[PDB]
Amino acid sequence: AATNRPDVLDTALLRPGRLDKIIYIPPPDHKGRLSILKVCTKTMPIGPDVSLENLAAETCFFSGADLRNLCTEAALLALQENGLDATTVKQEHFLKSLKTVKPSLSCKDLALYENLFKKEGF
Amino acid sequence: AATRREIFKLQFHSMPVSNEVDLDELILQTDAYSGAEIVAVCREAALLALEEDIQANLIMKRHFTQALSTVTPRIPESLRRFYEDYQE
Repeated sequence: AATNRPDVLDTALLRPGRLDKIIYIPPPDHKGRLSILKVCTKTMPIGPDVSLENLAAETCFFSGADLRNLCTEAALLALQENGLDATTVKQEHFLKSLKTVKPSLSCKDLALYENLFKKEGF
Repeated sequence: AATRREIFKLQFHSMPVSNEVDLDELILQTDAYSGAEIVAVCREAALLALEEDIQANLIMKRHFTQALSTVTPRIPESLRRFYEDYQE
């Protein structure tokens, strides 16, 4: 069973005998966000000016799906500004696409889980 | 500024406008103007030039100064600051 709002869940469902070994799916970190960008940029032709470590330092409160939207929209901007026939995605296309993809996490949602984390409930 | 010049050039093609008006000064005063309101400024300046001499041929600059005082932007400055801070 998977859920994203576990405060609503019943206490009798979370008992020894019903549902045990609760596992937490961590919102990502810097070493973790570098590995998501290598999976997405595997097929894409990347120029040798792009450094993926500098993009992951500026990226904060991103989910996994928002990293996929950043690589999708920076690839579409290279087709727009360099014609229909182009083999180039540069570093400046990634920084120009940070103005139109916004983070979808905050400290209000993130500290909810790490509080239930702390007993209270889970 | 380039989009508002194309909206003004479509409306100045039909109306008899004198050569005394300055287009660059009108572009600067119509900041935060929607595209439907630039049609309404050009329509009202033609009606105000008709009132001071039914038989009118050309529109002066003084009609445009009075027409911009009547038609205002509907968008307040709170929504202007929010939609520029959302892109940053």
